[PDB]
Amino acid sequence: RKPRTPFTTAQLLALERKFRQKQYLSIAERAEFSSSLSLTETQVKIWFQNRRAKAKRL
DNA sequence: CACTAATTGAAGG
DNA sequence: TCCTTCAATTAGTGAC
Repeated sequence: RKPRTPFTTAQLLALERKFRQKQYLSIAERAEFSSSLSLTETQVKIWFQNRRAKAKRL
């Protein structure tokens, strides 16, 4: 498997507000956004995926 | 347990 | 036959 990534409180604030701006990223956006935070595209993809789930639960 | 990152796996492209 | 999405699942950390 793979260890949980400990996102920073700052990465997490960015991810949250990016998600507040739009809950989906296009590929280019994601490529850009992940580089901006120094996280892998997969990390961001999965964080958005998981957050969309949480947001559906609520 | 709550929360959340990661896995898996189907349906759609 | 790579990749997205969602649904469900698995599992790490951490409160109670």
